[PDB]
Amino acid sequence: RFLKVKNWETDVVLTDTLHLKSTLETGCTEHICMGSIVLPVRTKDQLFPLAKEFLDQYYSSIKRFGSKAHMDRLEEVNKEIESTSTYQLKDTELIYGAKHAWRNASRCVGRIQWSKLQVFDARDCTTAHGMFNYICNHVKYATNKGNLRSAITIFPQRTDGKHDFRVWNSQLIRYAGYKQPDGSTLGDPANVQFTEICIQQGWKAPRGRFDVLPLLLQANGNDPELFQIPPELVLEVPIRHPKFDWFKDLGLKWYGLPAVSNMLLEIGGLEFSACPFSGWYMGTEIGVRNYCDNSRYNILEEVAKKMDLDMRKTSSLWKDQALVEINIAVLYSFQSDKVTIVDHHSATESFIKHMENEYRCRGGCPADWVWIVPPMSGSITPVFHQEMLNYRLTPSFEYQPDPWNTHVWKG
Amino acid sequence: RFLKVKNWETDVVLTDTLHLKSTLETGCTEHICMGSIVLPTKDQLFPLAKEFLDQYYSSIKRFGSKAHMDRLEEVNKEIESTSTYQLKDTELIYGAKHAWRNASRCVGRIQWSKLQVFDARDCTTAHGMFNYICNHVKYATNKGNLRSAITIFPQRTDGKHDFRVWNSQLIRYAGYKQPDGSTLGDPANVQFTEICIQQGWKAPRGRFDVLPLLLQANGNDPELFQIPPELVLEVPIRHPKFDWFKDLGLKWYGLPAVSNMLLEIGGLEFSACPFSGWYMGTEIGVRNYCDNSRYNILEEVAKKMDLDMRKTSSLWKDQALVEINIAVLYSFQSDKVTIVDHHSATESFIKHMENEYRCRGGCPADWVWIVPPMSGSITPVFHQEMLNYRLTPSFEYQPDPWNTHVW
Ligand code: HEM
Ligand code: HEM
Ligand SMILES: N=C(NCCC[C@H](N)C(=O)N[C@@H](CCN)C(N)=O)N[N+](=O)[O-]
Ligand SMILES: N=C(NCCC[C@H](N)C(=O)N[C@@H](CCN)C(N)=O)N[N+](=O)[O-]
Ligand SMILES: C[C@H](O)[C@H](O)[C@H]1CNc2nc(N)[nH]c(=O)c2N1
Ligand SMILES: C[C@H](O)[C@H](O)[C@H]1CNc2nc(N)[nH]c(=O)c2N1
Ligand SMILES: OC[C@@H](O)[C@@H](O)[C@H](O)[C@H](O)CO
Ligand SMILES: OC[C@@H](O)[C@@H](O)[C@H](O)[C@H](O)CO
Ligand SMILES: [Zn+2]
Repeated sequence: RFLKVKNWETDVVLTDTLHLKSTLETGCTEHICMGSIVLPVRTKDQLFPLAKEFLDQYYSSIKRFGSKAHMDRLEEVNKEIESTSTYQLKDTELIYGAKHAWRNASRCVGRIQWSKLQVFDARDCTTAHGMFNYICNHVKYATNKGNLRSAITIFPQRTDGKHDFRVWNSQLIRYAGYKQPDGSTLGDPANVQFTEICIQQGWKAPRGRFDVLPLLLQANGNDPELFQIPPELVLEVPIRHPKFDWFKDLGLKWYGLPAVSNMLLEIGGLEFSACPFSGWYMGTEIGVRNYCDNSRYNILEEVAKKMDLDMRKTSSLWKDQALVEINIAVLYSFQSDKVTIVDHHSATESFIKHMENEYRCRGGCPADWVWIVPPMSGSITPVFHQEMLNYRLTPSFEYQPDPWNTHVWKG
Repeated sequence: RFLKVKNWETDVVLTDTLHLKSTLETGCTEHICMGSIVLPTKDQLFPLAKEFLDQYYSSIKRFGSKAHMDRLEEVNKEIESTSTYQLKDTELIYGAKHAWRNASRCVGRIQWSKLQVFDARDCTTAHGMFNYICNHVKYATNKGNLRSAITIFPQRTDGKHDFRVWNSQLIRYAGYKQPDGSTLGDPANVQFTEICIQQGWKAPRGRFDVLPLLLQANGNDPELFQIPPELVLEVPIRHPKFDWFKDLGLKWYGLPAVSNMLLEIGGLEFSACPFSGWYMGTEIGVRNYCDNSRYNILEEVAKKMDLDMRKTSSLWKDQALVEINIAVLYSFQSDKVTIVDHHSATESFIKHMENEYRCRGGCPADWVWIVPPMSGSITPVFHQEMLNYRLTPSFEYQPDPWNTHVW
């Protein structure tokens, strides 16, 4: 089959054939679309075909499909599965697998960078202290004093499901959130529950508005352990505005390294439950969502007051005006401190070029419009005008339940 | 079976059962989502009519009544005999209001029950169509205090006698390709404009020429008519702080009136059913004025504001965008012409959604279209999960007539 997508601004039409390789379900049906829904131990039986599909993809990528090396590897893996019920990936396969999970992430607008991922193999890790050391090294490497480099650290794969490795933090670096008895929230509201867990586990909370959370690490299914990331490895940027000198006095700042640490990486049927990865920020993530969501730092009112905007009626678009200035401040601050960041115009323009290239060399590029289009100025970015097809390819990054809802405590 | 939608800002979860009544397809499958794609017999008729009538009689608390059963048999007899049937005025009004109620891409549905329905099923000629349209425009415009309305022309018979309004909206500006290779006017209307000239219209070749109506009756060739100039309310655009804005010489019409969709009620198809409400600010300021394929005025405005257009990161496009939109809202409000900003419109849709889940068990909604084209996440709909599905009565897309008409 062939499916076409059209760009309504340029009339350019692209043809997709890659969707035929899609196996996983989307959540939609011929009668209902769930395109805006955020969240719509295997057996030997189901494992070898997953392994085979992957190795076939890998060997084709290196132009050795059907070779003796390819056939020997399939045989080697088949024998390993029947013998041990699982199998180990070669270093080359792990790297190829991690890169493709990113290439296949339909919600990621930064995929033009997919082939440049630095992969850290942490499959020899056995304890939480070992995980801490690997993570510190990841943060230092990725941060690179402001010249950010994309990277992923991969811990041991799932075995029987009772020995999982997990990073309990949602991101390696985040700010604590504290619920006050008067019902107000200090810090980042998004992390109140995790913050409470850390405190219960023994963390001594400084109780400020921007406290870097400690790492809570679980190795081999054991109870998680607390570790503080060396302060000198956590790069932060004070936010100020190029024309408004009062902006700095809002006391805002943000960390430079965005590092998702709670997703699961699937490669050839194998499940990597601890696979923290990082790239660099697109400005709106901080300026629009982290600072302006009503449920996050919610700074729109304070900023609009300072700009002395007419806040008597929404039709003056005071919220829209303040939003633009806040985002100008974020980009200006990061750039001033020489910390990598990309604005939404540059990022979306690059994604469109990446998408077109993928359709041509790969036959498609699964993309989730709802997530790709920036949270501000949507229609003045090219992606708003681009029809997209969303489907799931493996290797892939998947959501998994927070560990505190499933962990069997040992005491 | 029972689906749930969550609002990530408030945590409120709603349960949807209404989708179970969905009949038409979405274009998606379990393997691929096409959520961002813009355009994804007597034996057939009676089933559709029954489905509709059952919902109508249920709405009037007379389901399973004798009147319900009588009407059901009356229509059945009529279909078998005439291969079609005629809706009672009450059914037509209910159907039209529900087609709006079911429009998943419309953010202004909290207004659905207040639609004024003009029954033009007795219309027979193109001149008759012109008169009905002039009356709709005058009524809906109401000197600036707009009122929602729909005018319904004769239903499809055999497909060779279809009534059609060739225009995409009752009121739009012409588009002309110039020697410069550039485009004068609205680029979106270049093809239709040429069809009008090809038909006789004397184009004024200006930037904002109100197009004439091309009306088709009983399947005959379409005819041109000029909407009385005095019935077309326009608003000159100026900014409340930038005196130079008025120098851009921009203006827009006050009445948005989609005229090319097909209204389906109880299996019957009404190919000419122009309807109108009022504008959401972003429609004009973001899309019409800033789309690169439309008036594309961002650069001009940025220049007048003296913004640094060297680097995209200065967010000059974003700053100019907000100003253009502040000007549109200010101009309409200053002239007492109805208009709603995206914050107010989206807040009302969320309230409408809650009402609908509580009293109907759901509300089909297309997130891709409901979320405004600017400041997405500072509006509540961005944080609202939605389920998109098709219910009838409905408003459907249909091929432009010039690509199907046999002259
Ligand atoms: C190099 C710079 C990168 C940029 C500019 C970028 C940008 C983005 C942005 C803007 C989002 C949306 C975030 C949100 O709204 O929560 C995102 C999502 C995502 N990115 Fe990227 N990304 C980059 C690197 C990476 C890397 C290194 C990986 C993996 C190896 C990756 C995997 C993903 C995934 C899986 C999602 C969706 C997560 C979810 O569903 O919550 N990205 N990216
Ligand atoms: C009363 C005020 C109304 C408001 C504020 C409103 C607003 C909107 C907006 C902003 C859109 C998107 C337009 C676009 O991006 O092209 C829209 C779409 C739509 N509206 Fe409403 N609307 C109103 C009344 C109506 C009425 C009276 C009807 C029908 C009787 C209606 C039927 C629809 C339909 C079918 C669509 C989607 C059209 C498409 O798919 O292209 N609307 N509306
Ligand atoms: N730019 C990035 N942004 C990551 C954004 C993560 C986002 N702040 C977040 O909280 N994501 C949720 C997922 C929400 N669906 C999580 N990680 O638990 N990633 N990067 O590698 O460069
Ligand atoms: N506010 C309204 N806006 C509708 C605007 C229609 C839009 N400008 C338009 O051109 N739609 C195309 C379809 C868009 N894919 C058409 N009807 O030919 N509607 N109203 O009744 O109040
Ligand atoms: C309900 C809706 O799906 C939700 O708010 C989505 C919309 N688009 C998004 N897009 C990005 N990049 N990130 C998000 O968290 C979201 N949230
Ligand atoms: C390609 C994409 O579907 C297209 O640009 C859509 C997105 N959302 C939209 N939303 C509204 N209200 N109106 C539109 O014309 C569009 N265009
Ligand atoms: O406070 C805990 C939250 O950070 C956590 O529940 C996240 O919402 C979850 O990881 C999904 O992002
Ligand atoms: O110039 C003709 C166009 O306006 C017309 O073909 C529209 O694109 C069509 O009605 C869909 O909006
Ligand atoms: Zn879908």
